[PDB]
Amino acid sequence: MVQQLSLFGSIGDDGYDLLISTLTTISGNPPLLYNSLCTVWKPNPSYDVENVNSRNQLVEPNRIKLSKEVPFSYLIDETMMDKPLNFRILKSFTNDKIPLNYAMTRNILWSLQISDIPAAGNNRSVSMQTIAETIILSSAGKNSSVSSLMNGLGYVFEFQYLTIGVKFFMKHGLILELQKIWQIEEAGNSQITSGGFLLKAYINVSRGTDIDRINYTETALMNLKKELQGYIELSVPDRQSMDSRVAHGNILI
Amino acid sequence: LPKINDKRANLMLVMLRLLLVVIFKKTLRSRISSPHGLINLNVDDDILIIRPILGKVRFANYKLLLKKIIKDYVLDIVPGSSITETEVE
Amino acid sequence: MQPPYIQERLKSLNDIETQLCSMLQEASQVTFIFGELKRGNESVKPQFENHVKQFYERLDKSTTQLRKEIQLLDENVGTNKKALGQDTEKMEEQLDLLSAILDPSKSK
Amino acid sequence: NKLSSILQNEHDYWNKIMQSISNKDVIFKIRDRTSGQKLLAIKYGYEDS
Amino acid sequence: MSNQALYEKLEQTRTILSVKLAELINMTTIADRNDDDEGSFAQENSELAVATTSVMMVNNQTMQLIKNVQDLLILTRSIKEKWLLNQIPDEKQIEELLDNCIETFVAEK
Repeated sequence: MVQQLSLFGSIGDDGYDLLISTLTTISGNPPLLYNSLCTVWKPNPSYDVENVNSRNQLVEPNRIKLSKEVPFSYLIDETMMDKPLNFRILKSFTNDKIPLNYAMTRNILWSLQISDIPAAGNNRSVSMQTIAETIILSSAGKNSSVSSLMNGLGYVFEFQYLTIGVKFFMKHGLILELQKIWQIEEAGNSQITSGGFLLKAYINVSRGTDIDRINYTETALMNLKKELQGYIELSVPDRQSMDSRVAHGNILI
Repeated sequence: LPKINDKRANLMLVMLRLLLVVIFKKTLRSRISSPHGLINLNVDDDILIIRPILGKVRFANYKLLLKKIIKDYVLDIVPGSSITETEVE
Repeated sequence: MQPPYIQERLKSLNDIETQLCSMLQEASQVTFIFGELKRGNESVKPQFENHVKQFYERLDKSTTQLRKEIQLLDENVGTNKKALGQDTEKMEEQLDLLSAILDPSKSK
Repeated sequence: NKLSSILQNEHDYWNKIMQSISNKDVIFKIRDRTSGQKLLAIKYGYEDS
Repeated sequence: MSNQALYEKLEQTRTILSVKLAELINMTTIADRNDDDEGSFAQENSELAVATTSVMMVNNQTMQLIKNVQDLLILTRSIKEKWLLNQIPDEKQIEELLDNCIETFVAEK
């Protein structure tokens, strides 16, 4: 469980290369390639959860995220082994098509994660969100599989998507991510972040009670934002967009 | 006048510089690997400069001493003993 | 050494201030000639037109070229890093020295 | 005349500076502690290595 | 920023042109003009203050020309400084090399 303090933004791919150089001028570090695959699961509507205390609202149903890393050998087509595995490959990832299709992901079926809507009030300068996390290491039995496990808990699959981007590690534990997101269905693959990169700068705090640390984290994030003034505008997203409860449906992408 | 061990001292200096460079590379790799990890070098673990050279020299000395001991107590006493020397990675 | 683009940029700038110096010098000669023109000898009258014309054409195109340079500044935007490899190159040279130490036939 | 003589003197020093300086290197301007003016400085340490 | 420098050089050039025309007309009609017609407007009322106004013109044109030229030169150097500063930009053989080095040291130690 962490308090994640975050700021968001977006950029057009035209400046992409330039942006990268500037980051290396500041951090002093080179970018590192990465990828991931997230699957979202929701409580089964076939089961009537009368246990939701309607007269008191002790709790509301929520959605579970399962993440995993996928090797690049599934994301590189027959035209791309010649180039080395570095960040420049992202320049060729502008098409809505991608080597990883629905059948391979179905064949695949980790990190389990749950979150809450950010803190209310208009006196917050950065998006503060609470995250509860655990890890699944292995399994066994006659039906050892992620799908069977989540159906045993009482959850069913809803959708999935694939993230590819680069990471920058700066001082004080600040992490800056440049991402491209591909939604995947049997109908096909569609790039929601079409013609651009999604930028997200964030820090993690282990204990929410410590307030000196939280103040330091906010100071670092606002200093970073004030450093990038004039190039990219980093902003607090909409509090109602980062809500992932089942009752109301929307997805920040 | 060129002495016998001048090349020895030059080699010592060269490997000391190489070990310092290796230390720097290890530091940079650890820094890039993860942001949270505070980069505070441990004298017992990270700093390895004189340890390899001193270990090699003293290991050679002990190898010679045990060779002499085995020769005196086994080779000189029990004829026909066959000795094979190996290194294990 | 610097990349060539900066080299011709600095050459153009140097040409700019040399042209400015030439403009100042020509101002000096035109001020000189006007004195004797006011004195009353008409022999150097034809030279006056040439001096004035060259002075004005030196004043104009210099500013024009400087304007072009400042314009180049407009589109040139968007177009310790060495440390990231610095240790590496140091590493390389050190081993090279060892090679020179390792081979006694090359120490001459 | 005075302006031309002085001015060509600083072009002489200017050309000396331009053709004496080589280049990758971390170069910036700093304010001297004693003088207080702006001077060119180069970072050559292993701090970032 | 750069647009401000553009504008500043603009008044720099127009001021050069205007002061040039002013000193030209002043020195050309420095010979005082007497015309009986009322249309002409040239007055020399107090004798020596005429020379005072003349040296006034001299000092003004000198100071303004020198200042403008020096400002332009400083501007050019500033541009060049901005140009310079702001524009942000086998293993196996080593294995036998170190093996020979270490065995040589062991033999020589």
